Amino acid sequence: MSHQFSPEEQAVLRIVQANLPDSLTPYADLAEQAGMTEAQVLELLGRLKASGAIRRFGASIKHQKTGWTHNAMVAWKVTPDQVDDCGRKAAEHSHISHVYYRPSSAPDWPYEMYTMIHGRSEAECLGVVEDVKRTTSLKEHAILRSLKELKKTSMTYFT
Amino acid sequence: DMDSMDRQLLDIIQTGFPLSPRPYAELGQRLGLDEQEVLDRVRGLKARKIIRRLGANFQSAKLGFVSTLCAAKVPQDKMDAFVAEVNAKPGVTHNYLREHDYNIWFTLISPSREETQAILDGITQATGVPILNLPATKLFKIRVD
Repeated sequence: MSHQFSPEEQAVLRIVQANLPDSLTPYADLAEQAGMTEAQVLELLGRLKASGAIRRFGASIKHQKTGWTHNAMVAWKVTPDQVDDCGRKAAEHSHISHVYYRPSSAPDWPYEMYTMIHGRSEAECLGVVEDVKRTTSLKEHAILRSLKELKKTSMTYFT
Repeated sequence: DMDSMDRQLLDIIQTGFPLSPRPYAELGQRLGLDEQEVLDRVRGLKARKIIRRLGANFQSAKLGFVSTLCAAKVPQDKMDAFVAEVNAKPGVTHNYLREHDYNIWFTLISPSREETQAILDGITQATGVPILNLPATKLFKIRVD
């Protein structure tokens, strides 16, 4: 982090990654804790928001309009000529949130297209698996059913 | 359960909390509300857990960080040792026991592809278990809403 940001900038960023100080003047509070001016705080936050380094500067709210529940991690066999077509088509589905292409040179792991499936009941998730089979050229797959959540943490970019 | 002013407030502060010296006064001017009432309303929504967090959310790649998905064939006799070496890494944010021969699946974030590989090699060294390092080369769908 020392290569992109000054120690003072990193001090502002260590705080904002948690919470903005709870007051009428939070940027002045940030300025005094970090050893900067309020204008310098605003310029740093404005610069990263403009560049896309800060994806969102504001409130994280409970969901949007989401209930529950069932998740399904499914890996599919794919040839290079199918990749973009299968990727874009599988991603067009409402119940799929993540579509990744992750190359594998592992002989016993031939699955490279990953679809994260959502919804309700186990059979509804298995239904989206049937929807992908009829709407794409993807056939062979492996269902990676979650048995136990061993760690669920948030990444700390500024230590 | 809240009023239309709270819905309008949350519609603004989700896209962007104001980057100005008096941000609640900036919200008051936009919403037709007293500066202090906007602070009172934000504190209330935070207390009720409607607002989870108010601050920065980073785009890992723009900060020079790389991400990967890791997989291992973990036998029952090596399970507790492997799970502990994986969880002891701060770069690992998600770890799951999955229903497959490759039963341990985890996410690993670090400043470079070389550092991530050295972390994985370090785990293999301590546990005797090889790991598949599976970065994504193409993205078609991502969840943030």
